[PDB]
Amino acid sequence: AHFTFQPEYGQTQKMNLFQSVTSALDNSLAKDPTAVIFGEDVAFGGVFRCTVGLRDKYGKDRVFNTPLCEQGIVGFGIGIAVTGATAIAEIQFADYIFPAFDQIVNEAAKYRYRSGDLFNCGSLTIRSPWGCVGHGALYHSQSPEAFFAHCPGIKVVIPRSPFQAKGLLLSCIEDKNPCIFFEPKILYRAAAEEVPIEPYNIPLSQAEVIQEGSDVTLVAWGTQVHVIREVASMAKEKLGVSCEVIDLRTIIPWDVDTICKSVIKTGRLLISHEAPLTGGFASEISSTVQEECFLNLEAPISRVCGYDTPFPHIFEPFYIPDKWKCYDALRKMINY
Amino acid sequence: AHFTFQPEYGQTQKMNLFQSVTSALDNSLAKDPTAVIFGEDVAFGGVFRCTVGLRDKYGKDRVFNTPLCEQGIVGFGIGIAVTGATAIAEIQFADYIFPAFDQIVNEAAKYRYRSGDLFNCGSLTIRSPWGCVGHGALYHSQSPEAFFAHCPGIKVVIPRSPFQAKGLLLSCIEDKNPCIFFEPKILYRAAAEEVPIEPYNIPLSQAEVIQEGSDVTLVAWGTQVHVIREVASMAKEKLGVSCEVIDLRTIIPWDVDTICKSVIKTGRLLISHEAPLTGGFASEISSTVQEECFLNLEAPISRVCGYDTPFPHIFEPFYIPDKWKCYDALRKMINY
Amino acid sequence: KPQFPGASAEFIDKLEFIQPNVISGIPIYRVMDRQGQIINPSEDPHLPKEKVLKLYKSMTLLNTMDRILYESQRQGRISFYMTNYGEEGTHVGSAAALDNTDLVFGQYREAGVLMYRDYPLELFMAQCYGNISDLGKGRQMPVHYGCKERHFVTISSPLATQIPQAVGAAYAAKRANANRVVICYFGEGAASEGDAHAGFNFAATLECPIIFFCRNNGYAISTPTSEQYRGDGIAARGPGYGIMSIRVDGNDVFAVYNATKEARRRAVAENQPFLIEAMTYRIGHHSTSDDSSAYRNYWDKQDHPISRLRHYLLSQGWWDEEQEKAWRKQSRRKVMEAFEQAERKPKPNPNLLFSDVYQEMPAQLRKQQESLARHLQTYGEHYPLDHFDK
Amino acid sequence: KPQFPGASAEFIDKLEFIQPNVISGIPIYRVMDRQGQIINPSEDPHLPKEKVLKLYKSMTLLNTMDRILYESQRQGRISFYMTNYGEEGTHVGSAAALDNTDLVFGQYREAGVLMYRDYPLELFMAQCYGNISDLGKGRQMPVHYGCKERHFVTISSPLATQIPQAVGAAYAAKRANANRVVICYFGEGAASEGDAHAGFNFAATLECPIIFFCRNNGYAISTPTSEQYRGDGIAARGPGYGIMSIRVDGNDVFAVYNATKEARRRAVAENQPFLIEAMTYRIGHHSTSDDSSAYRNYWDKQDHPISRLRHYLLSQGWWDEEQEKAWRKQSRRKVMEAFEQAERKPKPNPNLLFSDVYQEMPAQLRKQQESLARHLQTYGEHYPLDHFDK
Ligand SMILES: Cc1ncc(C[n+]2c([C-](O)c3ccccc3)sc(CCOP(=O)(O)OP(=O)(O)O)c2C)c(N)n1
Ligand SMILES: Cc1ncc(C[n+]2c([C-](O)c3ccccc3)sc(CCOP(=O)(O)OP(=O)(O)O)c2C)c(N)n1
Ligand SMILES: [Cl-]
Ligand SMILES: [Cl-]
Ligand SMILES: [Cl-]
Ligand SMILES: [Cl-]
Ligand SMILES: [K+]
Ligand SMILES: [K+]
Ligand SMILES: [K+]
Ligand SMILES: [K+]
Ligand SMILES: [Mn+2]
Ligand SMILES: [Mn+2]
Repeated sequence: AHFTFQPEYGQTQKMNLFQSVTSALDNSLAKDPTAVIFGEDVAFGGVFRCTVGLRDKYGKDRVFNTPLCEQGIVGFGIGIAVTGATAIAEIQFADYIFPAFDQIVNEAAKYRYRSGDLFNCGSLTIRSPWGCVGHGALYHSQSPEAFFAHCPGIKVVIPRSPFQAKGLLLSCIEDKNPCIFFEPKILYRAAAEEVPIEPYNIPLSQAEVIQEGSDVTLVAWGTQVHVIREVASMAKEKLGVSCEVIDLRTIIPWDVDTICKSVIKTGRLLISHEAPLTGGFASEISSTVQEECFLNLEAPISRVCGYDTPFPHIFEPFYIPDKWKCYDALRKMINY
Repeated sequence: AHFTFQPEYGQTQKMNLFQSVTSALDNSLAKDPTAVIFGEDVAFGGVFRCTVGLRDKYGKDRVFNTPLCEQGIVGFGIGIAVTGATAIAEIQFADYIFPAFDQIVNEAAKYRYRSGDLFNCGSLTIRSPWGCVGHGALYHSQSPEAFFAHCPGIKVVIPRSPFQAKGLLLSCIEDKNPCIFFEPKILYRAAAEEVPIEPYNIPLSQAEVIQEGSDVTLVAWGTQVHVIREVASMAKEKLGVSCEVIDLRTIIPWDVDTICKSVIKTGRLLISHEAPLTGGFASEISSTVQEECFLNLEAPISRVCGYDTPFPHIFEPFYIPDKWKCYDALRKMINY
Repeated sequence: KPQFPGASAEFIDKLEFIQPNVISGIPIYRVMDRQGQIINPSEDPHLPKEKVLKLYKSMTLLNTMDRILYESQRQGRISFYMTNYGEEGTHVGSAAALDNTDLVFGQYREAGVLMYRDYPLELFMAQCYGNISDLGKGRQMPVHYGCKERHFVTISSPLATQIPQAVGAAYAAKRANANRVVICYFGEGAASEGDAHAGFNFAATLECPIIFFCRNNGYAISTPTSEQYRGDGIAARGPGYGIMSIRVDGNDVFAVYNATKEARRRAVAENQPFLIEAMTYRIGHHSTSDDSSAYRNYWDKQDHPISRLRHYLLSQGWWDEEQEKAWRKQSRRKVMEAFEQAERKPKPNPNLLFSDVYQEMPAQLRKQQESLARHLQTYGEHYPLDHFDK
Repeated sequence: KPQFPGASAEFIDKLEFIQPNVISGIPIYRVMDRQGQIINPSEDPHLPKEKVLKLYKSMTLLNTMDRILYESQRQGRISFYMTNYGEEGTHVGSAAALDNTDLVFGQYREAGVLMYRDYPLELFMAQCYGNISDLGKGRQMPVHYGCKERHFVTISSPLATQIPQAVGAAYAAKRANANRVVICYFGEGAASEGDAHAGFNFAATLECPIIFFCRNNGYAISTPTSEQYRGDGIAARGPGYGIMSIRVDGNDVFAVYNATKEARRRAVAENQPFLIEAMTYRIGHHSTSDDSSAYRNYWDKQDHPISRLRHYLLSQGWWDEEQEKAWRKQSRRKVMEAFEQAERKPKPNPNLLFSDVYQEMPAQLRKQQESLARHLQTYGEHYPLDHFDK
């Protein structure tokens, strides 16, 4: 593996990330009698086991399979939500969210605005496996968040761990705006830690500083947070460099203030993500930070991203923005 | 109107922008017997008259209406192009390109890569009306280029005038990669100038410096080029400030070198576009320029863009990044 | 004998392709002839006088409003308009067969359903003018109506997107034990979209109480149906998805009513979808941006839903020329009163461009709103401020 | 008498919904029984011995390769695999009825069509291994085969996208006066996508020489057809679009052949689409990532296409146990020879991650390629370099 995972609220149990998602969905159906979960192959527990046991517990009318049609899954979910009921739609891989792009962008995101708040689909959440998995190639590896970041009216949220995933998913489910929640699939079984059994929330539009530091700010989300945590360790050890490590968590609306506050302190910023460089979300963070922290910047902001190609099968190890690529970019930024 | 249009290759005639598109399409069908043009309502000449006379001239098998289904128009066009024939698909408003987003992003863009160049759809061009029109509201005003900019394998091209539109459209048609050509519809009748009757090309991935200047670089595309040309005039007159005015022309792959060369000279950059700020293409230009021209930048790079909302009907005059908004941002950037 | 999971069928030992019946398609259900005469007494719904008068008055008040607003657009007073000419019977015949609280999703050419549900003239005109009375806050193009109080979901321009949405709202109603049906209107061009195939199939497999109502008016802008499909219209598609289907004369308000009323009764009882294809003809231009003579009446003069209904009223002794003349004057007056009021109202405060993007206003969007306010403070003489509230 | 542009039909004066016939659906065309016996002599294609032996050998060489590659995946030697068990008759019966140069679009479970067209074992295995011999340059997941020389368009994972693409390639062939047909294979789950409705309707209205071939194998991963649709399968959808349609026993190579051969003849002659739904049963897991016992044989033991074909060969005197034993050994040897070669080949140069994104390589993408090369110069000890060419 290219990463290493490392691990107030009542009793906890050790959960991997798929189990934390099941736990969030179970808590939601238990407390909200209107909530349903639907999509391809969810009834038997899903292709990644995220819905195991829920149809038996809550009933076939609340956890059910749809026909194989993503534009329909999202349009159907908007309509459930227009009536006020919680609709938790699954899209089987984020790579297959594109047939539903018109329903997300032209419809879900715009529903409240265009009606003057006469109608809305706030009670819709779309959850989808995301990011690279070692051998997923072009259509089981994608990270589509920058496509959605350019659409006002939706929220886009990505967790880095089991504890984070349950708390952020419950916040998505309960938020009054249509939300896309992307689950890093390479963590579904790998990442396991203590997770509260009872429901809890983590706020949206709020980054988390997971390690304080004074020389450079590193920003990432999803599995790539674990990559930059290791990069921070490598920098301390090899270079005597103190890195502030930040998980962005929500892509939009994003926490501009936490990132700028960090860069005002450190003077230096590196952003990293698996998605391609050009048009990726690091470009929005980099310009904004340049706009707000111009006087504090000691070096150009660095973006260490996937290359501008489709996601390859056999060349995956050469494609991803791994710890060596991030480390080397950091070293040059420190030397600048 | 919020803008003013201002106006080697053999005989020319005065053409507005819809007529320049017809002229490009006529020249293409004349010299390429494989070429066809299809989409909703193209047979009678189209809802914006871009195909008037072409079915009578070239035949009903070459200029024809499809059923009302954009995912089908694009998938059909990819298949024509897989056989080597030129396929010129129309999408009736860019706002309705989203049903075809999966065919563009997961299929057209990836077709050559994923087959090892055994198959391709290089001979596909998709042309679509684009940008604000005074009263188009949410679904007849959109500028979707930043959605496509994050997709390696397609080219995205936007002209500012009749002369530019014919030369860039012929380059799109003849390029060996799937291309999206966005036609600013507010210029279809408004902008008229001399246009060569016979075919000619303008290169893709090449910006044009339309006015040299020494104090600030201004970058835009489509109708917004005319806005920043006026802003340049306002700055010279009111502030004694010399602006270099650049039309980007191709969104991807974009001309990084021309923009950086200009900013190395001027020290200051303002980018403007109608599309929403967050995730818009100005963010890619701003970070890249910061990365390449860090030492030359005297002030933060400015982005003057549409607000992060859907495109409104009655509030259009308050929404667009007009000459006063760009001028004011420039004035502050000069004062910095 | 065949054992395959995917179909229930017998074997056949000879090769035989199944041919579509397109020349002799699904017949068109009719109740009254073009002279307003009931053809088959067993099919007469015998609707009471006051209700048949409401069908008629709704159609003609809509027609009066369409004529005035089309003119207003031609003068540049509103930015866009779409008329309902020729299709007024499909709207009122169907709406009269619904429960008041049944949820409606539409396309854009169904304003008679809101008129039947007593949507105020002031609110149709507020939306077209984008004025302070518009509950849509001036944000959408004209004719993009919506009303939460009358269960009419806001119209949006992207075609067919409401089809799978309507199915989800119907699934939710089933769960809620609502005893409510959802109706979803769309045209024949919209039915070519992938979202129509999504909604039809989901409604059948998830067993939803929804009526799909297709207005087949022969054209989708410039495209005749011969370039839209090659099967027997939209009705012949329903059975393929396992949907009970019917085709009606959409210029016969009673055929439309009967089919809708029976579809509603069975959809709610049985939790199953129904499809009605109402055959009609688009008398108007597609919109104010269309000059339809560029690509194409008998219909206006010889088969019009309003004329057919007027002849029925006369046959019962329920209308006459004196009444016709009085109502024409009163309807023009009511429409002109609302029109004048709408034109004199200001537009909403420009701050409303920023609300309702999300339920709350994110801090970075508030920053943009503040930036506009600062901008207008310095440069406001360059903006149409005196037309906007506050 | 009705005058409406959108349909050709008579009036009806009584209200009658059209009911779908789902319990008695479109019958399943059969030629030979489960014991390899011809049921109706008039339907026997009387294919010559060498061709029937090629159908049989193709199916069993595919089956041999599937068993070995599935095992290779379980061991971690390739990253993914999908078998063809139970569906081998649909692939070879159809491919044998095509012209060699007819263009094929598929889904991922049609490898027998390439095997029939003599695609080399070395190239199936190069693609699954991502090695230097793969003309796909190692870029896609295993089983995403393509061959320009044998007119088999590269497979892609997104379901149904090839359906409207195949229609466009068929329109182009019509224009080119090709005398060629396009065939487009997809499963019953894929047929629920909006792109299937797009392709079916376009092929009918634009009059394209295309066969739509649906493998209905009862499941789409875990989803049974009862949750996929509620009409009479996929065949009953065709006539709604004006497409000539048929349902066949997909475990009968001769029924599949006859239907494909006649559909090809008529599609090319008439420029009209045909739809064949082949009823079959997915014997394998969906893929190596699926354990199908989590959601569900008679089929493997009592109705298998390979067994049925083997019984036919015996009846003609065209096969025996000695031949069976020899071919089983020879096919295992051929597959094992290619397997060993594939495992020993290196992977392609990592530079190939950057080519063919566009035809040319844009300067900014070259800059990225150079950046990788610099990176590997310093940090290459941290990468699996000794496995990659150059
Ligand atoms: C997804 C998509 N694609 C294209 C359009 C453009 N457009 C429309 C479009 O631009 C539009 C829609 C609403 C208001 C203003 C403009 S309408 C239309 C033709 C629809 O034909 P129909 O379904 O038969 O109904 P009608 O009652 O009018 O006969 C088209 C093509 C569209 N609105 N949405
Ligand atoms: C647009 C989209 N949505 C979902 C998937 C996931 N996926 C698939 C997917 O992830 C996949 C596809 C190819 C290789 C590896 C993985 S396959 C599938 C089930 C298709 O059922 P079918 O059409 O009846 O064919 P079969 O012969 O297998 O019975 C699904 C659901 C998909 N590939 N594309
Ligand atoms: Cl996976
Ligand atoms: Cl317009
Ligand atoms: Cl002015
Ligand atoms: Cl290592
Ligand atoms: K939500
Ligand atoms: K091209
Ligand atoms: K709509
Ligand atoms: K595909
Ligand atoms: Mn129509
Ligand atoms: Mn299947």
